[PDB]
Amino acid sequence: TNFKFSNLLGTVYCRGNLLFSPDGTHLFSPVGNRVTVFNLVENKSYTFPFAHRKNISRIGLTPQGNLLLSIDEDGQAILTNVPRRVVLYHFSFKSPVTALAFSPSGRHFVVGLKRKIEVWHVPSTPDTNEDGDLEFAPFVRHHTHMQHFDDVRHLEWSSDSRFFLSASKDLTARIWSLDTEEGFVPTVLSGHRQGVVGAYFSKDQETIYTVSKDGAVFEWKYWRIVNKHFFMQNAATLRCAAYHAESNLLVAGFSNGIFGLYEMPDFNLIHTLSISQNEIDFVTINKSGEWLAFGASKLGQLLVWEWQSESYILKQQGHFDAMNSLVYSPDGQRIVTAADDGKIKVWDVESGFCIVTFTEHTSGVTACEFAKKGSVLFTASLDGSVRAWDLIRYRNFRTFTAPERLSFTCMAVDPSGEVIAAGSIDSFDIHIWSVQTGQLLDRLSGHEGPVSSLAFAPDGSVLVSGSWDRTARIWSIFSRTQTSEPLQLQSDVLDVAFRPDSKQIAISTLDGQLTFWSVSEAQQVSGVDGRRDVSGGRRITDRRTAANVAGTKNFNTIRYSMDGTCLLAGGNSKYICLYSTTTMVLLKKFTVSVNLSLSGTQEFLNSKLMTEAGPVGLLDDQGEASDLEDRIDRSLPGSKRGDPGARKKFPEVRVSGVAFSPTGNSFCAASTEGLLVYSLDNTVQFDPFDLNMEITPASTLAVLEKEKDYLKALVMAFRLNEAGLITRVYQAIPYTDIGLVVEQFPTVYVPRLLRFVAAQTEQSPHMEFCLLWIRALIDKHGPWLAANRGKVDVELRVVARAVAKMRDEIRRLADENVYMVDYLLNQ
Amino acid sequence: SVQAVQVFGKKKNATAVARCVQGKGLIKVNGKPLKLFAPEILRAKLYEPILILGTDKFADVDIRIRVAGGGHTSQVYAVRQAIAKSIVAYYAKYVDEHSKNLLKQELIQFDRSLLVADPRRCEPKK
Amino acid sequence: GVAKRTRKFATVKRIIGKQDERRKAEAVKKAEEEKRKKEKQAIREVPQ
Amino acid sequence: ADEKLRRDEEEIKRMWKEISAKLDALSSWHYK
Amino acid sequence: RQDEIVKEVAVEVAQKKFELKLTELGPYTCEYSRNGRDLILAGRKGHVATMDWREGKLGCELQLGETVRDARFLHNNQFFAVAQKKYVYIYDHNGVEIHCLRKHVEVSHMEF
Repeated sequence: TNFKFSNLLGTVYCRGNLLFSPDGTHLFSPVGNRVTVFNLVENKSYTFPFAHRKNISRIGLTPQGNLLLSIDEDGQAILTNVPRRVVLYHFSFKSPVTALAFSPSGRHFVVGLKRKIEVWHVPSTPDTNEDGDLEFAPFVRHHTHMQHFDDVRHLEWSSDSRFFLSASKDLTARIWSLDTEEGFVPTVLSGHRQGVVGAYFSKDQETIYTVSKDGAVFEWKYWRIVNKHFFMQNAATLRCAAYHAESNLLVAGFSNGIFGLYEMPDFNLIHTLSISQNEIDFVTINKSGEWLAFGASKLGQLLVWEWQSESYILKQQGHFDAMNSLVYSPDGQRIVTAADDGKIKVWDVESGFCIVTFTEHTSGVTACEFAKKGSVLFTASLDGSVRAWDLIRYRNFRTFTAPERLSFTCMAVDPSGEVIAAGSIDSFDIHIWSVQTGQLLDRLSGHEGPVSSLAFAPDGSVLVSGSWDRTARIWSIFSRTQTSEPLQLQSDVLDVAFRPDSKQIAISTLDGQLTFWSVSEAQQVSGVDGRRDVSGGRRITDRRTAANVAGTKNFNTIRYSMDGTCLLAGGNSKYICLYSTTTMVLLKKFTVSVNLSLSGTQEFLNSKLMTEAGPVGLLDDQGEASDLEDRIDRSLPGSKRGDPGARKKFPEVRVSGVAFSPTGNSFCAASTEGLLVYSLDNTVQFDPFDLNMEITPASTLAVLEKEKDYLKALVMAFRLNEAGLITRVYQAIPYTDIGLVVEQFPTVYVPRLLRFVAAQTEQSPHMEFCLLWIRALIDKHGPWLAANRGKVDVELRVVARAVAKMRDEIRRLADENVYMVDYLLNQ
Repeated sequence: SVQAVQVFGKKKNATAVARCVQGKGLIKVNGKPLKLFAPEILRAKLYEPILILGTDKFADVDIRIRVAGGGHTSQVYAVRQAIAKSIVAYYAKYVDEHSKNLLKQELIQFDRSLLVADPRRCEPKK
Repeated sequence: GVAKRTRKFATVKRIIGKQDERRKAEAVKKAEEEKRKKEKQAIREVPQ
Repeated sequence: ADEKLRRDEEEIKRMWKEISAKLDALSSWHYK
Repeated sequence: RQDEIVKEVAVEVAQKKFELKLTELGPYTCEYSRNGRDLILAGRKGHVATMDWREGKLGCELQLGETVRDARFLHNNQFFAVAQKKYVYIYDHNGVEIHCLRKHVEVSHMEF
C-alpha cells in the first residue's frame, strides 16, 4: 500500500573505495548508486537513504565515525549522518574526484581532483553546534594548489594531522602542510618507474614509504632515499597498497588477483595469496590492523581477511550478469535469485550476505522456484536442465532434462511438489516430469508458439500455460481427463500470475496490457491497459523518442500480493507498477533507478551530450586506457544475451523479476543495479484506525496507570496504531490478565495483534509472555481463524514463523542438555 | 483531416467492416439502417452494445457496416462485434483514454465476444 | 539555443571498394577503352 | 602412441569447449 | 603581443593568424604537410579532419568513432595515415579508407 525503500540487496560491491568504521565492526561498501553498511561482528546490513546520480567514486569518514562523504563521478558530493541514517549536505566538486582523505583530527579533508589538491574545512553539523541548523554553503575551503603535473591517485594524512602527502599518477609523491612551518619547504619525492599508487607515513614521521605501480616500494629518509626495494612478480602490476603504521605492515593487491602482505621496517614477506582471477581494485585496512579488506571491481568480490589467523572472515560476491528470477522461501527470511552468470545463489534478507551459491548449471539460469515446503529449490536453465536442489543438505536430488536437447526458459512446480512443468523456446510443447519417480510424465500439446510463462495453481489442480500463440491455456491434468481450455488473447503472452486463492489469474501480454480471468468458469473479469504507466524512456541508441519506444511498454513479470489485492507488474523499463484487483486503479509506481551510468533512466535525455559524432557516452574510448586487458576488446559482434566478451558500458534499466514477500510489508525487484527490497514504512507515518478526540497517549497511559482497564487500554493503543504505546501497554498488562483480555477482546483487531505478537516473539526477549499471548489468542479465537483461513492466512503464518524459530532454535539445546545431563548423571 | 476509424468483426465466415466517423447518431448496415438488417428475432443481439453503452455515447458518431459471407447468425455476431470495436476504437483515438477503458469494462463485463472473437479449433482428446 | 542538426541513420564508413578507377587493373581499363572505341565507332565489319 | 592419441584428444576437447562457448555466445544463447 | 604583431605585420599573413574552436571531441593533434599546404587535426575522441588551411578548403572531415592516437600525411597531402585504437588505417584525399594496416597493433607514434 505504502512502500518505501528498504535495503538494496544482492550486490556486495561495485566500483569504489570501501572503508571500515573506526570500531572495526562495520564495513562501508559502495554499491552502484548507494552505500551499504553491514554490521560484521553481529551480521546485520542496511543501505543508506540517499542515491547518487552516477556510480560511487569514493567514500570518506570522520574519525569520530559519524559523518560520511560520498562522491559520485564528476565530483558529485554528499555527506550524510551515519548514526541517525539521514542525508545532510549536498555538494559538487567540479572536477572528477580521484583521491579523498579525511583528516585524523576530524577537522579538514584533502580532496585530490584531476590535478588539483584542495583542502577543505569539514562542515560543522547540527549534531555539533548547540542551537544550530543546516547552513547554506557549509563547505569552506582552506587551500587549493595545482602545482602537480598529472592525476593524483592517493592521499594520506599524518597521524597528528599537520602534514599530508600525495601519491601521483605522473611519477612522484609530494609532502605538504596545512599552515606554514618554519623549517619546512613543500617538496617532491622523486622518480619511480611508472607512478605511485601510495605514499604512506610511519608512526615516527621521518621515513616516508612510497609504493609505485611497477612493483617497487621505496623508503626515503631525510631528503634522499635510504633504500629502494622492489619485489618480483611475473605478469602483473601493482594496483593497490595499504599501510598500517602502528603495526608497520603493507598490503599490496595486484592485477592477477593476488595480494602480498609485508611487515615493513625492513622488507619482509609475511604472507601472500590469490583471491580472484581479476585485478584487485581497492585495499582498506582496519584501525586495529587485524582485518584487511579487498575489493575486486570486475566481479563482485568483496572480501575481509584476518592476516595472522589466515582466514576469510568475509568472501562475498554479487552477480556479474543479469538476473532472471527471484523467489522467497515460504518462511520469508531468504530470497533466492538466479542469473546469466550460471550460478543460483541464496541470499539472507537480514545480514546482507549470500548464504549459498550453487554452481552446477552452466550457461545462464532462467527460472527459480520453491514448493509449498521451502525445503526444495526447483530451478531451470538454458543448459537444458531443471535441477531440483535439496536445500537442507545443499545438494540436488534430481536433474531432469528433455529427451531431445532443449534449453528451458520457464518452470513451474506443483505445490505438493511431485509434478514438474517446464517449457522452452526451441520446442513449443510443455514437458512434465515426476519428482517421486524421476522420469518424464508427459509432454503436452496445444500451443502454436514457444510457451513463455508457466504457473501451477496454489491449490494444485490447474496448470496454466501462456504462449506466443497469443493464447493462454488451462491444463486440467490431475483428474482422469487431462483436458485443456484455451484463452484466446490479443498478443504474445509475457506473464501469468495466480491469485493466492486459486479463483482468479492475471496475464501480462505484449501490448502492455494486463487482464484478469476467472479460473473456475473461464471468463475475463477485468483488465488494465498499462502501456503509458510503464514507459521508462530513451535508452541511448534510441533515435526514437522516449514515449514512442515500443519495447519499454510491456510487463515482463507480474505477481499478486499475499492478500490478493495489489499486483506488482514490471518490464524492461524504469517503473515498477503496483495495481489493484477490485477497483483496477494504479495504486503506486516506483522509479527503480536514479542512476546515470545506467541507460534507461532519463526520459528526455539532454542535448548537451550529443556531440557532432553522436552521444558522447557512445564513443568507444577503450583505447584511452593504460592497461592491456582494459584496452583489449575481446567481445563478439552482435550478442544480446550472455557473452563472456561484454564491453558492458551503460547497461539498461530492467526489472528482471519482482516478487512479494510472504510475510507482509515487503517487496522485491530483481533489477540490473542490484536486488531492491521495498518495505511498507511504518515508523514515521502516523495512521490511526477508528480514532476519537479524547484518545491521546496521555489517555492510554492514563487508563494504564490510574484506573487499570487493560482491554480498553489495549484497544485504545491499537486504535492509535503507535508502536511505542502498544509496546508500553503490551509490556504493561500481566500474564494473569492475558486470558481475561483475549477472553473478552474484539474480533476485528485480532490479526493486527497476531502480527504484533509474532514480531514481539521473534524480536523481544519475552518468550513465555508472548507464547502465553499466542496461546490465549488461538485458544479463544480458534473457530474464527479456522473458519476464515484465507483472510488471516498471512497472520497465521507470521505466527507459525515465530513459534518455529523458537521451537527449533532453543529446544534442540534444551533436549540435548537434559539428555546429556541425564547421561552424565547416569555415569 | 477527418476523424475516421476502420474496424473489423468476425464469426465463422462472416466478416464485417465498420467505419466510424464523426457523425450524428446513424448506424447503417449495407446501406440500410441498423434497425432493418438481420431478420427480426436477432436484432436484440444487434442492439446489445447500444443499450449497454447508452445512446449518449453514440449520438456523435456514424457507423457504416459492410457484411459479407456466412449465414444470418454469423452476420449478426460479426455486426455486433464491429459495433463494439468501432466505438471502443473511436474513443481510443479521438476522445480521452479513460472513456475507452470504461467502455471496455462495460463490454467485457457483459460478454468478451463483443471484442475478441474466439474461433473454435477442434479437440483431439488424449 | 537552436534545435541541433539531425544525424543520419544507416551511416557506414567510407571504404575504397570494388569497381573504382585506381584499384582497377590497367589491362581491364584498356579492355574498357577498346569496348568504347568499338562501341562508338559503329562498324559492321563484313570483309568482301 | 596412445599418449599422442590421447594428448591430441584432450587438446581437441579443450578446443571444442572454447569454440562451442563462443558460438553459443554469438547466437546469444539460442543453442541446444 | 600578437595584437601588436598582427597590426604591425602585412595583411596576407595577418590572415594566417587564425583560431579554430573545437571543444567536444578531445585534444587535437595537428600535423602539416611538408610544403605546409594542408594540415590534419586529429582529435583523440575520434574527430579527424584534413584541410587546406589558407584557402579554408576542408578536404576531409571524417568522424571515425573510436579513439585516435596519431594522424599524419604521407608523401603528398593526398594520402594520410591515422593510428586508431587498434590498427593504423590509411585514407585518400577524399577521406575514403583505402586500407587497414593490421600488422601494426596499437601504434602510439608514427613518423614518415
